[PDB]
Amino acid sequence: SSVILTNYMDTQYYGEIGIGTPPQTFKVVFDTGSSNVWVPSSKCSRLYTACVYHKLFDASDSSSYKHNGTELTLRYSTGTVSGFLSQDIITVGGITVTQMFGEVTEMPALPFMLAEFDGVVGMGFIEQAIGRVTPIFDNIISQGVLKEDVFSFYYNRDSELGGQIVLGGSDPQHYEGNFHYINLIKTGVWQIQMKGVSVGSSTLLCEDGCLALVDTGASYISGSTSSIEKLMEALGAKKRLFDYVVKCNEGPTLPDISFHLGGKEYTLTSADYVFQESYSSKKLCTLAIHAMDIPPPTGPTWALGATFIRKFYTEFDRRNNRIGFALAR
Repeated sequence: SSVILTNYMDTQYYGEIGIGTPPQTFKVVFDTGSSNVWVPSSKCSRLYTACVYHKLFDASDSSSYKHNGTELTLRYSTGTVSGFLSQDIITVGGITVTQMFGEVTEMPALPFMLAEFDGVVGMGFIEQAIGRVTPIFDNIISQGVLKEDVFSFYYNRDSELGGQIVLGGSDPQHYEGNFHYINLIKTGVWQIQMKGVSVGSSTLLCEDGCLALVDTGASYISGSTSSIEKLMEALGAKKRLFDYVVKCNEGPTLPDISFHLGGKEYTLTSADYVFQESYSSKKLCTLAIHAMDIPPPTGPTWALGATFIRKFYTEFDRRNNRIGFALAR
């Protein structure tokens, strides 16, 4: 089964899922960095403008709904949501599964007023599921329909499909060459060992080794504040409140950035990490690489998001606990 994704500004990739009977439609980001499912709730006070601007799940309109009500809070790197647990049928790419999810009643305007999507579908492991709720992919596997215990991600460029998720396999139509796998450092987290990060002609980063969270929910490639300081200083980039910019005219002159994973060099060109909105030296162009300190036990860690995925088709193998990369097509 495949899920078609919409690409919004190269920063938000989302697909649609159906919840309840009759189905209530929601736009959601599929995030390998988290393990819970949540959508805005009809029970969210309208004083939360984000809720006024998003699809709200209404339990009183679903004959398949099953009450639970256990309170829960989901804390992401850029924001927090809170609400309670509910159970209902969810349709994903044609597949129907009974799932426990969060009905969010507290959704901060910043950052949610800026979210094109309504909610999130955690594709992570149960180990990191808040409230220990069984993850949707685990619930799908338990059905015994998928030919393989794996899911794949394809994120296209902004274009004028925005992307695609394949449940139970991969789509040869979106990658070339063959996959190269890196075993997970530990089950329960889609994090792999990274052997080094080179900027141009000087592998001055992640010397001695470091961690890499393969995060489909992260818009950018991220690293600790220290690491990014060195990387950016090397690029001649100036820091701002929530990102780094470079004068547009020099964007194309920026050096390649390579990530050493599993004995393979995954290389990105400046065209791959710079939002080349123009070539004026009188304008600032943002870079799709940010500083992000991810707390323990997962972090400190680098995070490989959309910026990386766009270039490399990614397969998440639950059966062999590893991740495979291939040149996106």
